[PDB]
Amino acid sequence: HYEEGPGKNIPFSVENKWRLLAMMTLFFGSGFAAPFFIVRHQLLKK
Amino acid sequence: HQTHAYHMVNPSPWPLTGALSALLMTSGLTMWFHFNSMTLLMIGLTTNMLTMYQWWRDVIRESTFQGHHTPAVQKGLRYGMILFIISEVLFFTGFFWAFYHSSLAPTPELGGCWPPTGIHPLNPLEVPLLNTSVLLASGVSITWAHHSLMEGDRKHMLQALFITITLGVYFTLLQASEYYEAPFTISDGVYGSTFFVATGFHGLHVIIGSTFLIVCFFRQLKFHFTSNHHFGFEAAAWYWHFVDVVWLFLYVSIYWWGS
Amino acid sequence: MFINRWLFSTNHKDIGTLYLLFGAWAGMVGTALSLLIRAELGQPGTLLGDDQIYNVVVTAHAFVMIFFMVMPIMIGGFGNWLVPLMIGAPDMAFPRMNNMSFWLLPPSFLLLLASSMVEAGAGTGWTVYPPLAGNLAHAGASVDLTIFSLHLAGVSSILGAINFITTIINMKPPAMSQYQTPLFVWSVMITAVLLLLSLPVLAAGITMLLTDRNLNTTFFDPAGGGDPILYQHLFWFFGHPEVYILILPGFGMISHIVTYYSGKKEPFGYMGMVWAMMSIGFLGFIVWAHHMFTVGMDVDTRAYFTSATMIIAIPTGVKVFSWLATLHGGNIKWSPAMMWALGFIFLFTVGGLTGIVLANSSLDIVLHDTYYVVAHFHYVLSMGAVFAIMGGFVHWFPLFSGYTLNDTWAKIHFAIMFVGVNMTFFPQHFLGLSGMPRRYSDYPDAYTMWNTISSMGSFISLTAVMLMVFIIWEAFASKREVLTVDLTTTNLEWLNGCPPPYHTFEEPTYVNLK
Amino acid sequence: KIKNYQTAPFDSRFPNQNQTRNCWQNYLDFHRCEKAMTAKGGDVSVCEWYRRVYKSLCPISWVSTWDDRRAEGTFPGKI
Amino acid sequence: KIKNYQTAPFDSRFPNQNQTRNCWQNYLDFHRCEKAMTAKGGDVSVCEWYRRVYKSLCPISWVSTWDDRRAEGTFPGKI
Amino acid sequence: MAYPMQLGFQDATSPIMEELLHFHDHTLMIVFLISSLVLYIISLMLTTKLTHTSTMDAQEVETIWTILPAIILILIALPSLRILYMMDEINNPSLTVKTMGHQWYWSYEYTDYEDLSFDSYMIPTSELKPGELRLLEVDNRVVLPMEMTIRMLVSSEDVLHSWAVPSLGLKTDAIPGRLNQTTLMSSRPGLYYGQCSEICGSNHSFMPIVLELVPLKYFEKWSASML
Amino acid sequence: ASAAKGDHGGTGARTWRFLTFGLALPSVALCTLNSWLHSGHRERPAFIPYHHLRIRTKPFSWGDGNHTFFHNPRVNPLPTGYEK
Amino acid sequence: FENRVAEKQKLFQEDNGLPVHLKGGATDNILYRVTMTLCLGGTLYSLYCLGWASFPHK
Ligand SMILES: CCCCCCCCCCCCCCCCCC(=O)OCC(COC(=O)CCCCCCCCCCCCCCCCC)OC(=O)CCCCCCCCCCCCCCCCC
Ligand SMILES: CCCCCCCCCCCCCCCCCC(=O)OCC(COC(=O)CCCCCCCCCCCCCCCCC)OC(=O)CCCCCCCCCCCCCCCCC
Ligand code: HEA
Ligand code: HEA
Ligand SMILES: CCCCC/C=C\C/C=C\C/C=C\C/C=C\CCCC(=O)O[C@H](COC(=O)CCCCCCCCCCCCCCCCC)COP(=O)(O)OCCN
Ligand SMILES: CCCCC/C=C\C/C=C\C/C=C\C/C=C\CCCC(=O)O[C@H](COC(=O)CCCCCCCCCCCCCCCCC)COP(=O)(O)OCCN
Ligand SMILES: CCCCC/C=C/C/C=C\CCCCCCCC(=O)O[C@H](COC(=O)CCCCCCCCCCCCCCC)COP(=O)(O)OCC[N+](C)(C)C
Ligand SMILES: CCCCCC/C=C\CCCCCCCCCC(=O)O[C@H](COC(=O)CCCCCCCCCCCCCCC)COP(=O)(O)OC[C@@H](O)CO
Ligand SMILES: CCCCCC/C=C\CCCCCCCCCC(=O)O[C@H](COC(=O)CCCCCCCCCCCCCCC)COP(=O)(O)OC[C@@H](O)CO
Ligand SMILES: CCCCCC/C=C\CCCCCCCCCC(=O)O[C@H](COC(=O)CCCCCCCCCCCCCCC)COP(=O)(O)OC[C@@H](O)CO
Ligand SMILES: C[C@H](CCC(=O)O)[C@H]1CC[C@@H]2[C@H]3[C@H](O)C[C@@H]4C[C@@H](O)CC[C@]4(C)[C@@H]3C[C@@H](O)[C@@]21C
Ligand SMILES: C[C@H](CCC(=O)O)[C@H]1CC[C@H]2[C@@H]3[C@H](O)C[C@@H]4C[C@H](O)CC[C@]4(C)[C@H]3C[C@H](O)[C@]12C
Ligand code: CUA
Ligand SMILES: [Cu+2]
Ligand SMILES: [Mg+2]
Ligand code: NA
Repeated sequence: HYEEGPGKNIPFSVENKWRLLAMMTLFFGSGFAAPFFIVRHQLLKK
Repeated sequence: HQTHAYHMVNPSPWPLTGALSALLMTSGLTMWFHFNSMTLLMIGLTTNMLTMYQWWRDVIRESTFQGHHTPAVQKGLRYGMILFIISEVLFFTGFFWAFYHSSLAPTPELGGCWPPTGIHPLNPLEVPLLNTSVLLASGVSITWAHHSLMEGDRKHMLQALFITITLGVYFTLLQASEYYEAPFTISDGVYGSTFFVATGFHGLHVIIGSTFLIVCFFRQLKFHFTSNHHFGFEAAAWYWHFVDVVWLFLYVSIYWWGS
Repeated sequence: MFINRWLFSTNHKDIGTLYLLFGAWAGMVGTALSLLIRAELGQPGTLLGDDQIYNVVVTAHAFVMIFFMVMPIMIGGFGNWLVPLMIGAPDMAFPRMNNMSFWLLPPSFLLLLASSMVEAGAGTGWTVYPPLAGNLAHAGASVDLTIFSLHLAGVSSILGAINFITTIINMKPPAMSQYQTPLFVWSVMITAVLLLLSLPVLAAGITMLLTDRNLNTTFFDPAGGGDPILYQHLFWFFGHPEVYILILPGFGMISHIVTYYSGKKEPFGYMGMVWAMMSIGFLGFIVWAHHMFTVGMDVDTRAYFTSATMIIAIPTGVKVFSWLATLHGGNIKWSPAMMWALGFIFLFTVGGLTGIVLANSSLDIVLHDTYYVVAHFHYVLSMGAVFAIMGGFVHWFPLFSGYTLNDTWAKIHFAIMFVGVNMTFFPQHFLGLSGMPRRYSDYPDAYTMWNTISSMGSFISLTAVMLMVFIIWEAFASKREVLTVDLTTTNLEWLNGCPPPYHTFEEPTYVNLK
Repeated sequence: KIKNYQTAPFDSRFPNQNQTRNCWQNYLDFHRCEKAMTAKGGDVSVCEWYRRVYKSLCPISWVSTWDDRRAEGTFPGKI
Repeated sequence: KIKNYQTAPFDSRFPNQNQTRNCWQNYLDFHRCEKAMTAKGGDVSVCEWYRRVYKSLCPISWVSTWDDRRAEGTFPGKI
Repeated sequence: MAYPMQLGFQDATSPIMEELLHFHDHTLMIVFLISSLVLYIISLMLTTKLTHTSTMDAQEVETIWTILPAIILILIALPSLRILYMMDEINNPSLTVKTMGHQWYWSYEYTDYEDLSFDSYMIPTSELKPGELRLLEVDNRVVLPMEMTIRMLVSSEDVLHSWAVPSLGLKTDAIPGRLNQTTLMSSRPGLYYGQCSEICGSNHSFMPIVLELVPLKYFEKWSASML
Repeated sequence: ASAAKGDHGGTGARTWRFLTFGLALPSVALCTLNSWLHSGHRERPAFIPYHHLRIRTKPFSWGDGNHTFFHNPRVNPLPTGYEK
Repeated sequence: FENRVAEKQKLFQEDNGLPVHLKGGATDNILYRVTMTLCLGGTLYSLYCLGWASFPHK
């Protein structure tokens, strides 16, 4: 059986708020950054 | 212990393998259409078959072998199948809409007439009529199969079901032959487009339906069905009638009225 | 255990969580795309390049916001989390199939990203109209990857619809009739019915575009006797129901939020609310051609579509006034969720009203394909749908996580977003009336002021999105565990604590038939 | 002779925004009449009206494509 | 000229025992052609074939009744 | 054309566009009234300490908020449909002009008498003569006779485009294989601008329409000389 | 309609089997007789390079890119005409 | 044929804590491993193909 309760019903850990900030930063940051880099990709092809 | 009658399903890998197989098939079609390679497509088709085989195998294990299909669970599966069929009907509706749109207002490029200039339609009184009697006949034999099962008659259920399957195969072979013999192709304007895409998706559903019936035939051979609990067979039969009704609409619309 | 739980899930809560995570990520992508759009229009001239790269951005922005952000969050996220809890069900009818609806989204998203990576992308508009989307004007894999993306998203939603309808019809307590289920549950079922009926038509249509592009069919090619307008009918037959699919779960959440924060045990005129959603769902299938008022249809057909379209204002009006009547006499709790709901009521009304202006085929001649349309839909989507999502998110976050957010920060987030979206879209009405066309990377000099102000507003919204990520972090960082929640007698989803255990309702609720 | 034509007048057979058939019809009519006259030993001047109307309404590329096809033997319409 | 007519030849458009429309069609065709020619300043001799065909096929009383009706203004066909 | 800081519609150049302006003023008043009534009511509901939280009956007040909007919708539909039918009226034009949309320019054909036809391209910003409008000027304008009913036929030779002239209340999609009709009638002489209104690729933003309305006499001379 | 038969006193397995062998299969046998009679290869029509037929906007993803999936040499001409 | 459902019922109800997709025995394991390997491997391959198609080969 699985862990239950606050902070246990999720696929990411919230044991350390700083490790969490790093996670969330990569997670949301990668999403926001993707379009900019795809635009860059399209401009660098021709 | 739960005190409700519903099914709590064991964590399963099939939803994931199924989703990935969808990615592989679409990626695969793209690779085939544009980068001349069928590798991805082949892998996709294989994992898809494997996923469906194992997923449905597990549903049989959960029901026939473990007893998880209480009346409430079976009721839900009935709604599920009816809803699935409804969505399939709407899918075909889009193709009929395309057919009628094109045929009712023939453009100048076709000669402003229907069928278009240069198109020589099959005779609806020949193989297409035979195909029609074949599917209608299989609708009768599958009903005999259903009643035999309910009456607890194993031999006649198998007999009727075998006849139903033979008829579906007969239709498939006839259609395959008709496709080869047709003087027109999918590239012959909107006539060939509507004809082959609509009858083509229908033929695909006939193959799916026949396969479903074959699965039932073997589950019957193995005594899976009781005279009262046999949803797999009921779903296969509802799906089969759907395939039958779509054909009747194709026959009347495309083969007969559209000729 | 991690893989069994998160990759092989058959639990409605965990699956809803996956959806919320996916939708949040998608929202970041869609926001970035909207920033690129407004950066390009921020000052006269060309920033990125011509209309192709620009429209590849515009097209992806729409697909991401609609298919990957709004639908996954509302239906897959809130739907999966709340529906079973609100009817006291142990899980969804098809818990395994439910997991496939989720897992089809990442591949679907990957195909969308692939389409913009290969060739010159698909700069066709989210409507993907041929011949621009055909194999001559858009040769290469881009448009084909886009069609496949839609197919996967389509299968995901259709299976999700089958699951929701079956669960809602078959798994309520024996004594509970359909007229005893919460309005959010009603909103999800109706949405599921619209998805079930509309997506297959879209699927038919895009499959025909696929064959025209790769198998030499000519459904939309006049050379073979085809017609580009046929595609428009097939698309919009799905397209209009789609916009109601985007707002219905929102209407459902708004009813819960307004009732809850008004300190009411029930929404005003429950049966009228059910009637209104069903009417809207029905009417939504017979008005599609209002997206085709300039294609050259007969005048009688145009008079019909104008008339049919305006009728929807009646049931929608009943909902608006019922929400106001729910506030009436309430002991109002000015929580952040309530603020989002109040903003929704007003801003959605404005967007709906400009929709009624557009319903007039006469006027639409001049407003069609201009920024007046863009203004209309951003008020109902970027303010309506989005505010309902934000309201529902802050209201239910404590339930899903077991932690509370900082209310003051949440109110600051609402204030910034409110200014941002209004500054972004209000000026677009002027640009539309004065004639600025849609899908343009640059515009005549006279349109400069309003485009400049609109782009600044979009940066304010970006600031709000960044703040929201911080706010969620702060909640998980501080770990303020929920103790008690008020009004549980009329909000069953909270009755099992925060967060509810993995398995809830193992022993069903007891409800007398009397 | 009974002419003095400005432009193609309103035709109750084609009263809507889609005028594709109007162009097509007149093009067919002219070429049918021109063929009948050139055949039975008569004058193509009677086919004048149709020529003026189709010339007025039909895009040059359409007429040009149709003409090329009648010559190639691939015109799908009945003439 | 191009004639030397014995009787109306087989017409693939009317290959069945019921020949009612064959007569009717040719009667209409002749009177339509006759009207076009007499109008735009041309010669009715081009309409000859249709006249010969309908005269050969159509019962005298039908032609007679149709003629009376065209004169009276009650002919239901379009000419 | 649109001018800096414009809030509403470009000034009406045709009788029909004038008709639309009055219909829009009528509709917008209703939009303002309803939206502010809703905002007012929200504020009214939220500004009292008095409460009433028990069950409230609805089959009475719903008659009001069903009949009222129904009446209001009829009050909008009536003039809207009057205008709609008015635009469809048989008018019998004195001239027929065709325009074909192309991937990034419009071509025109005046083939009533002579076989006149020309392409119309946007003047690049680097080539604009002083005082000329960026993105809006074209090399060859659509010379047309003022105060005359003209039939415009629109189509395309490639992808979809849409022929629009806001000041005249015009927007007709250019669809390949289809000939769409609209009628034009300018009450005044002058230059009237519009822009392609259906996404058509790379230069969708750069294929404007410019009408030059002059008296009949000048139209005729122009005709001849453009042979 | 009501057909021209009767039963209805209780539609069961025996009745559906009766319909299978007494009506359905005989119908299929007749249509099979009719079809495998009116068959015979019809004389292929003269080729005319109509522009609305034999469409080729992109080559097929198989063979030489110019043959349809179920190409029949005997009755399906290529855009340039029948094959050798 | 003979009715062996009872045997299958015993096998699949055996309290060994195995999930239904692996409760049939060693073969389930093999088939699963084959399925998952083709899925993940094929996904990696599709990613590679996307990487290839993303760039122009002039
Ligand atoms: C793309 C993902 C970025 C990867 C970054 C993660 C790195 C991990 C290192 C790894 C270091 C190991 C450390 C282990 C513990 C925690 C980290 C974790 O396990 O790692 C992964 C976990 C956790 O996720 C995180 O890592 C942090 C996320 C924090 C989210 C806060 C959300 C707050 C909002 C409220 C949500 C609702 C729930 C609240 C209510 C509470 C729930 C009931 O996720 C998942 O396994 C499932 C997520 C699935 C789908 C979400 C979106 C995916 C979109 C993909 C489409 C691509 C298309 C092509 C696109 C290709 C690009 C061009
Ligand atoms: C940031 C943009 C700056 C632009 C400022 C205008 C400049 C005036 C020059 C002053 C120069 C005056 C000389 C010009 C006169 C020409 C008249 C005309 O031909 O032009 C006609 C035009 C222009 O219309 C006008 O005749 C001016 C109307 C202005 C309404 C402003 C509402 C402002 C709300 C506050 C911020 C917006 C966000 C709120 C959202 C409001 C919902 C739309 O008609 C339109 O189509 C525009 C609006 C269309 C649709 C929106 C309807 C919903 C309104 C909701 C009202 C909420 C009230 C509560 C109060 C709202 C509380 C929030
Ligand atoms: C959340 C999404 C959403 C919703 C709910 C709506 C709702 C409505 N939409 Fe909108 N619409 C879109 C999303 C949405 N729309 C999108 C995305 C497009 C553009 C697509 C594209 O081209 O890409 C669009 C386009 C669009 C057009 C096409 C315009 C054009 O392209 O030229 C039209 C035409 O009639 C229209 C009408 C309406 C109407 C009448 C409503 C009605 O449902 C609104 C009803 C609501 C009210 C009226 C307000 C509340 C009522 C009262 C307070 C009662 C009293 C009111 C009266 C008496 C009038 N919409
Ligand atoms: C739901 C749909 C949606 C949303 C929210 C938005 C939001 C925004 N859109 Fe829109 N847009 C479309 C759908 C949407 N749009 C569509 C359908 C088109 C037409 C495409 C076409 O023409 O083909 C379009 C077109 C479009 C254009 C016109 C392009 C052109 O014609 O050239 C512009 C121009 O300014 C624009 C701008 C913006 C901006 C600045 C925002 C900003 O308001 C965005 C601000 C950020 C957010 C509101 C997202 C926040 C939500 C989350 C991040 C989830 C958070 C997580 C949890 C709570 C779990 N959009
Ligand atoms: C140009 C044309 C284009 C192409 C056309 C192509 C094909 C033609 C169409 C169809 C033919 C195909 C197959 C037909 C054969 C069998 C279908 C299966 C039906 C059946 O046999 O089902 C049964 C009958 O019930 C029932 O209809 C129960 C009802 C179903 C419940 C699920 C539906 C829920 C969805 C919501 C519906 C909204 C309606 C509510 C009222 C307000 C609406 C205005 C048993 O099922 P159950 O779920 O236990 O229900 C319990 C009720 N006794
Ligand atoms: C024997 C009867 C049964 C029919 C199906 C059997 C075999 C064909 C293979 C797959 C068909 C499945 C669905 C139909 C898709 C396209 C139409 C195919 C119907 C068909 O088979 O049409 C043939 C064309 O084949 C073609 O291009 C076929 C080319 C094969 C390409 C497949 C392309 C797949 C496109 C799939 C898109 C799928 C998206 C599905 C979305 C579902 C909802 C999300 C006709 O042959 P022809 O030589 O042109 O004319 C005969 C002249 N003698
Ligand atoms: C664009 C078109 C729209 C524009 C305008 C529409 C606005 C409508 C305006 C007025 C509505 C008048 C409703 C009349 C109801 C009387 C209210 C009342 O007083 O509420 C109750 C009635 O129950 C009841 O109907 C239930 C309680 C109240 C019922 C109605 C309240 C809702 C009113 C609407 C709320 C504002 C939202 C308006 C939306 C525009 C009180 O009950 P009793 O006195 O029996 O018991 C108390 C005990 N005694 C006997 C000792 C006094
Ligand atoms: C059934 C509900 C109640 C009926 C009320 C009316 C609503 C739908 C009616 C359905 C049947 C209508 C068919 C009548 C045909 C008359 C119109 C016609 O003739 O339209 C044609 C196409 O119709 C076409 O495909 C029509 C094809 C279908 C379009 C309608 C969309 C509804 C289909 C999906 C519904 C799902 C239901 C599931 C079914 C099991 C061609 O186009 P025109 O515009 O004519 O172009 C002519 C121009 O050259 C000159 O202007
Ligand atoms: C060579 C061709 C390959 C082509 C690919 C598709 C191939 C085959 C599709 C055919 C699928 C067969 C489905 C097998 C289902 C077996 C499981 C089954 O039938 O499971 C039953 C439940 O029904 C259930 O889940 C019902 C399950 C519903 C499945 C039906 C769905 C059809 C799938 C269509 C997919 C393609 C869509 C079309 C494309 C546009 C188990 O319950 P019972 O029968 O009551 O037994 C219990 C008793 O024994 C108790 O005493
Ligand atoms: C190449 C271009 C696009 C390709 C996209 C392909 C997308 C996916 C491909 C892989 C999917 C195949 C794997 C098998 C899926 C079977 C789902 C199924 O059979 O689901 C069943 C329920 O839906 C039911 O019955 C009712 C309905 C049965 C649904 C059958 C699923 C077919 C999937 C295709 C859908 C297409 C949509 C059709 C409309 C156009 C069982 O539900 P579970 O939750 O499992 O168990 C519940 C337990 O109580 C059972 O004991
Ligand atoms: C063996 C089994 C009898 C019941 C049992 O298994 O004990 C019999 C009874 C009826 C079945 C048969 C039915 O009569 C229908 C079929 C008719 C035959 O021509 C071929 C095999 C055929 C497909 C079946 C094979 C046969 O082995 C079955 C399966
Ligand atoms: C009859 C039905 C349900 C009543 C119940 O069983 O509780 C109720 C619910 C909503 C009602 C409708 C909505 O209130 C909207 C409309 C309001 C008008 O007052 C009458 C018609 C009107 C269309 C109503 C008719 C009828 O009274 C409905 C349809
Ligand atoms: Cu031409 Cu846009
Ligand atoms: Cu719409
Ligand atoms: Mg348009
Ligand atoms: Na720009």
